[PDB]
Amino acid sequence: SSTLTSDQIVVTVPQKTFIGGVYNSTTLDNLDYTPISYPLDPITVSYSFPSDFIVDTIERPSLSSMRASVFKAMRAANFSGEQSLAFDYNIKQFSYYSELKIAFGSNVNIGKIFSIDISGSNNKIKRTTGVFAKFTQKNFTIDMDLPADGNIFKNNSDLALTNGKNPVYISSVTYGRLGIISIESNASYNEVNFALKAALTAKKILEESDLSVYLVGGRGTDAVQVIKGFAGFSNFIVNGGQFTPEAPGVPIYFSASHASDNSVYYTTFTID
Amino acid sequence: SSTLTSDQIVVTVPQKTFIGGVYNSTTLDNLDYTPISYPLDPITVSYSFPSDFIVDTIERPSLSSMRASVFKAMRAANFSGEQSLAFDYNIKQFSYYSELKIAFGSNVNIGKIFSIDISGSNNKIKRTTGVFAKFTQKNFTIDMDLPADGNIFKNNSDLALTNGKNPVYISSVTYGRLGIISIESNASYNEVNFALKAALTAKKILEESDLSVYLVGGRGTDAVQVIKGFAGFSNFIVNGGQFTPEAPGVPIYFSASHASDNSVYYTTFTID
Amino acid sequence: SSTLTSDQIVVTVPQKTFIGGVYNSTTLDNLDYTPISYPLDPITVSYSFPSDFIVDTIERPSLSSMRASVFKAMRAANFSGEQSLAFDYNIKQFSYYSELKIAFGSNVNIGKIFSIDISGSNNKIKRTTGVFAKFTQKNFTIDMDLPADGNIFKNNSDLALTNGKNPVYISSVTYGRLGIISIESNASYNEVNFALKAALTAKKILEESDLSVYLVGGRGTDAVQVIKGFAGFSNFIVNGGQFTPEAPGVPIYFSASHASDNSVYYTTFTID
Amino acid sequence: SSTLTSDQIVVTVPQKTFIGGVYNSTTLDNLDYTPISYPLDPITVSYSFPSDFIVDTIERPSLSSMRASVFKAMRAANFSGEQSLAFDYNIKQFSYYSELKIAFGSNVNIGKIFSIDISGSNNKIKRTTGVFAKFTQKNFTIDMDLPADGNIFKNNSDLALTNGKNPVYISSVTYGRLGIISIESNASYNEVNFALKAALTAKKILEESDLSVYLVGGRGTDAVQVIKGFAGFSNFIVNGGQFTPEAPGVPIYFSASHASDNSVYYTTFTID
Ligand SMILES: [Ca+2]
Ligand SMILES: [Ca+2]
Ligand SMILES: [Ca+2]
Ligand SMILES: [Ca+2]
Repeated sequence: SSTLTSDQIVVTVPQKTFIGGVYNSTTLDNLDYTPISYPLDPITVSYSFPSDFIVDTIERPSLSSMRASVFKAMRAANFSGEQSLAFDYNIKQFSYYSELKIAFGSNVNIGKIFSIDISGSNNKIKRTTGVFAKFTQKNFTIDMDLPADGNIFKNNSDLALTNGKNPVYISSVTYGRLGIISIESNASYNEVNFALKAALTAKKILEESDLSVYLVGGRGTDAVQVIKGFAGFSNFIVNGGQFTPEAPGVPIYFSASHASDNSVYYTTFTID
Repeated sequence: SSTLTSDQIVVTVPQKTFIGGVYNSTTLDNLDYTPISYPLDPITVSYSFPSDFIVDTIERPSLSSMRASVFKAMRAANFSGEQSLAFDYNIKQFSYYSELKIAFGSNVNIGKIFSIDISGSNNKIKRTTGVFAKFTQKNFTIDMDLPADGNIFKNNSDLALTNGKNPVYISSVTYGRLGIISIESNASYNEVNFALKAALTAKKILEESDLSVYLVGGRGTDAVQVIKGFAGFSNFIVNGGQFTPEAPGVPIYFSASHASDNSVYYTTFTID
Repeated sequence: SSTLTSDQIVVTVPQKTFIGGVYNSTTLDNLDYTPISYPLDPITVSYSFPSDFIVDTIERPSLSSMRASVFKAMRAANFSGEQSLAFDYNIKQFSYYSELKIAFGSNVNIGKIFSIDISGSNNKIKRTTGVFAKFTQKNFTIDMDLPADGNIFKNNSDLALTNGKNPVYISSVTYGRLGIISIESNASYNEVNFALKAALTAKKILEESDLSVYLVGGRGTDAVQVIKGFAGFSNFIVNGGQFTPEAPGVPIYFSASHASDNSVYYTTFTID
Repeated sequence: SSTLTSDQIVVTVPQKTFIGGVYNSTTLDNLDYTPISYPLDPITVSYSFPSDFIVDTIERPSLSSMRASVFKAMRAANFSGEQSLAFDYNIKQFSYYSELKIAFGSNVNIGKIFSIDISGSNNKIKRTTGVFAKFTQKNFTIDMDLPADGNIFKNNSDLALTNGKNPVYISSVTYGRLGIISIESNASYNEVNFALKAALTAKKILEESDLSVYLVGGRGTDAVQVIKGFAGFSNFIVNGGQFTPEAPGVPIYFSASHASDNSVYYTTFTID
């Protein structure tokens, strides 16, 4: 029905979403992740949060190296997690599940995010109205410097070999928490949104409506209290605003570059 | 009736679901697990949780090696289990048992998960309405780095031999807790869901309905209290949110890769 | 009337259900246990519970070796029994005794589990309605690594000799507690289930109904209190949730592998 | 519908918005970022905030170098964050989403800033009236001195090579916090603005209206309290006015120069 382009791609495979990973763009749009196996020059990475250890060098770009560097940087002295990078929060209405990927911002498997069936005629909401409140807090980012020679490859000649398989290397990874409290009801949206806002900022619709809660990151003790009612979600948001070495966060978003002109990559996702 | 594809396959055989295990894809879809017996290069693994011991090397990928590495990593100093990875929770409606595998996310033996008969005309629920509340908390993951040479095999020539038997190696394993409180009743869903939500967030339908509770992982002391009523399940969820070395968790989900292009593997399960 | 296939076979002969035991599949389906007498390569075993002693090596697979290894592993330091592996609990209805083996999950001798006669026309319940509440707590498992050379035999040539007698070696053994409180009554199921649930979560039907209690494992002091009423069974479940070296548990379930392709074995049991 | 030119471009890619970065102007207007890979002379940078370490020299202009220099300058002695650089705050009305980029000041992806769809006929607001209160606090800036020889390149001859690809180097980067509390309602603007101003400076419209909150920078503890109501946003503004080394701020605005005559660059963005 529509197509959307975004530069901040959502983290669908954490095993393969690491700094310096090179992947084909068509595969990323398809939601696959096909790596381009070629040696890379040593890369330089920097951290948004202030600490005595910000600049790091990685000889071999790998997820283990990225995780170890993040751990040591956040364990370094003079580290402050009091300031975050961004905090988005919105209560919107959805009538299809395929359009719920707009909230995430890129191509996602909603059928696995929420234990539902979407294929076929089930893309429409079972109930009458579908509302959802979503929040996304970005604490810090790891960003990688552009290549000194203009090519990320170590031989500087694999670009000619990689024709047809468009190289695209991950340049940035965003760490933070995410949460959605999707609600399906048979009442009117004017009252469903009123009840949702009252519950979040403080009766029968919220008790007769279908709930679908999905949380990424954050304190587990606060996250598990969501089942206790609508105060649990607001406590999961209010608490844990400041990130600590104990609770760094889970990679939620990542940015990509074209590996040829080193420009930014815009993923494309279609919504029906 | 329908087919679904998912990248996070559910752990059906814990004995064979270990990091680096190579298995045929057709067998995994069939729910069998046929290993590809061939030497593998030493692998590098990383842990989602922050600790002084994150990066590990495994010469021979095996379940005992994975378990020992997980134990030593979680016993290492500067370990924090306060932050989890994900927390999904939903109360949905099911009218068949074969479609209950949507909640798990992959092909499962519901006939062995719940002590029922599904084969034949028994796939439909015995009672009128079937509801179920399910929760899944993912605490941490072990993820393995992509091969440096692009091939996971140690001879780099077994790929030619393994034609027809599509190699697929386990790249990630998810640790966490899972729980379902499936309920069958003769009343209306509008009241059954209301009663379930009231019991979880706080009378005759819940006492005259058929119960089916299935829990994976978590504290045993909290899990055994589920039989005491509906407060036991909510206490099993609320308590044990933060994972500790005493209670690491049971592997619930795992991701797979194609071992030829090192892309992600999407398992396929049909629902009738 | 129906046939069922399951991968988690129930422990019918504890003397012969040990890790590494090789038995014919036809015999296991028949409920016999015919060993395949052939030397085996040394095997590696791992334990689900966290302890300083997880990985063990067994030169000669035997029940005494398995028991000694389990004892020493659970007596090792840094052992935590606070987390279990699974906890299933369901209150179902049965109208035949042959179909009561669905609750166990494999072929069992119900005629010896409950001191009744099933052969002939006695397979039906004597009373009008038959209900049963069953619980199964799995604390930990011992699992054995796949053979390095792909063959479990020590000569690597006994596979050719073992044709017709399909080799099947036990790969995993599950330790835990089990319990069933089978009830036969002349009233309606809608009231029998109500009374059972009220008694378990807290009058004449439960006192005029026929009782059949079967418990495997758990604390003996709590198990013997079942005869005192319906609070004894709920106390046997609530207490002893956390397993200790004093009360490890009895092998209740075991998994098997085909010893040729090392795939998982699915036992088949028919229900009439 | 209209075109606007501004000299303070908004930070859309923090990974590529660093001091000394050279990018094509057409790409910046397109919202792409294509770097001009050429060696640069060592640059001199200065900091708006008063500290013992103000003047810095950067041999290789990179994001990691800029971040490290900012960290060390703000950690230097005799640093005062009591005085900021600017504080803009306005409550305006918007009837389209494409015109909401006027508040930011340059070309932005409103479709990713707010989880909405804009492409096609959805550019209009779903509700009747659209109001928004926005605040932007600029604490300090890093500014780079003009080249001594009049050319930023290190060979002083790459200007002839870079014809057609108009070089444009980032000269200044603004650090600060930003926030918008966009509101959609069905009432009249005369009452919606009244309610918004009363809530910010202190009932049914604000509870039945659709909320869209977007915050960049600032204290996370204060930012997460926005969900609690309208006092959270006013507390996020009132608190954290003075910037500290613990909470420096996120780059929100940057200025650019033409790299040929060293004049200021005016980006152009169209609004429909
Ligand atoms: Ca290079
Ligand atoms: Ca290899
Ligand atoms: Ca052998
Ligand atoms: Ca120059």
